[PDB]
Amino acid sequence: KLRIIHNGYEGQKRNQCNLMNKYGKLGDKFIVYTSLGVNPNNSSNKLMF
Amino acid sequence: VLTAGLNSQQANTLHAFLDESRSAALSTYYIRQVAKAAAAIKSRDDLY
Amino acid sequence: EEIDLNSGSTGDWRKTILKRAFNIDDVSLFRLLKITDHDNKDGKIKNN
Repeated sequence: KLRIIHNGYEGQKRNQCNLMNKYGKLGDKFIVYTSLGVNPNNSSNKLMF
Repeated sequence: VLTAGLNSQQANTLHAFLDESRSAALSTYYIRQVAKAAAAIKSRDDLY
Repeated sequence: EEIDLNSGSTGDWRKTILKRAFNIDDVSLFRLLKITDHDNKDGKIKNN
């Protein structure tokens, strides 16, 4: 019995991944971004989309 | 010239105050600029 | 390096070295030189 799961590594991957599942069906094609950073300027959050 | 005329105690407390105010300015400069954007360095503590 | 120990002069950082090293102001420093050499017409030191 083999299992293929699409969930992201806890952190950003899982968020991107959860977007992928919520807003698109399986077999769908789209762009994802490897490296996310907090900005040197304009940011006070320490948070990232 | 001002520093030269000092006994050892005022000297010790001098190098002390200097190093303290210096660490303050140097670190806040290294946070504001010259820090790699990758590491999230927004606070003194984060610099630590 | 010629060093200005004249009572009435501001000199190199070297004068300042002498000043911290001996804990003396410019005036007494000149007096000290005069005690070193009474024939020294100007406050110049061979630095040796």
